[PDB]
Amino acid sequence: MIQRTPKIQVYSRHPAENGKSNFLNCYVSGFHPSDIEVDLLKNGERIEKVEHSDLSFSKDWSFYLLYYTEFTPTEKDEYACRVNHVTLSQPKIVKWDRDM
Amino acid sequence: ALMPGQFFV
Amino acid sequence: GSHSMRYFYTSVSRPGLGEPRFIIVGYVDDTQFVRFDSDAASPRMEQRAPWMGQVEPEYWDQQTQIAKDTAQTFRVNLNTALRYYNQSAAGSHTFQTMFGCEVWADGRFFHGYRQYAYDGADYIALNEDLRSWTAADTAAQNTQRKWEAAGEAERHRAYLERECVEWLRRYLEMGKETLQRADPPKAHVTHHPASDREATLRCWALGFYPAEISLTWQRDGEDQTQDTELVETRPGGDGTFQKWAAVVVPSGEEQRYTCRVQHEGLPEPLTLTW
Repeated sequence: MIQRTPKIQVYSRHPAENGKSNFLNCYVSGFHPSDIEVDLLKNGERIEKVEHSDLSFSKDWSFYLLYYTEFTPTEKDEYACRVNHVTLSQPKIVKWDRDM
Repeated sequence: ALMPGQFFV
Repeated sequence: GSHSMRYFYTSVSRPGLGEPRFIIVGYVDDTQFVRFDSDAASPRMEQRAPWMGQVEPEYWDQQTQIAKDTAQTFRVNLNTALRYYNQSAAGSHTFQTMFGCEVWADGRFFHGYRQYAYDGADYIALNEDLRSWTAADTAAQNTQRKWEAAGEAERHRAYLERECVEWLRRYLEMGKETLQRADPPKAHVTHHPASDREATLRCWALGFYPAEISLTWQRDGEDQTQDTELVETRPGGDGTFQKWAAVVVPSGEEQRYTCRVQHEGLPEPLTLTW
């Protein structure tokens, strides 16, 4: 068996503007096998409404998924993506940074 | 579209 | 440019917990147009692009049937692989295929392909002549012998060269208003200090379709790619794509650096500065 650890990018659909609605994206790719757990967090707490794209994969066979939710950024609210996978010893948490 | 037809390894 | 229709099957066993899961996604270029997910009481092939409303209703019934049958053969294939590789029934495993056809802008066929993977590694592949196979290992040689004896390559070539191409052309026409209008990137650069001596310039390209793009930083007009951080192209979630390229520069030096944005929806390449 091959096992590949997921890559993780957290970002918004459009450039963040405080008080304007947007989409919070967490894009996991390059992983194998396909079982994976992805949570989006608002100030450390799981966001209930989260959806994701259909499971697909790339030329090297590794899978990718987009998880996303509608959100309205503010200045104090911190957002993050939490990913768990067999290749990881503990959940990996990537924080949202509106500058990338 | 897919067409009928199956391939057993 | 060119165009493609591509399908991706995934089959995952779950010992102890019932039947394998089985998922099909189908793409024209960089837009998904169908899906099938066996995790339903009554699973259906489902549209994933709105222009797919133009098909006859029988399409969904016929495609649903083929999805369901393909799911069954992959549940047999998962079991067969356990025999080939002398693995136990205890653990979950993965089968995957991908296949598609490619077409010039005028609709002329020029490439088809078909590949299989087991547990994330190459299993067997249709060679580029579309008449012979390459098995990754002795396990897969079983399948190579089987499929050679049964002339399966010819059935693969039949679909890839004819029905694949015909349907691809029909979907391209069906979705011309989106599939064939390239959305150019909306680009801009941003400024964030690194040191009190240094600063990072990030070149953003947002909302573009299709996904292929060229994002480069030049200093004094010549490319700077051993100092550029370049994230992988990522989906916007609305069917568009995103990318950014960044470079660290000494303070004051910003006007030396330029960002070159090449994309098929741009009449000519964009050049931007801070």
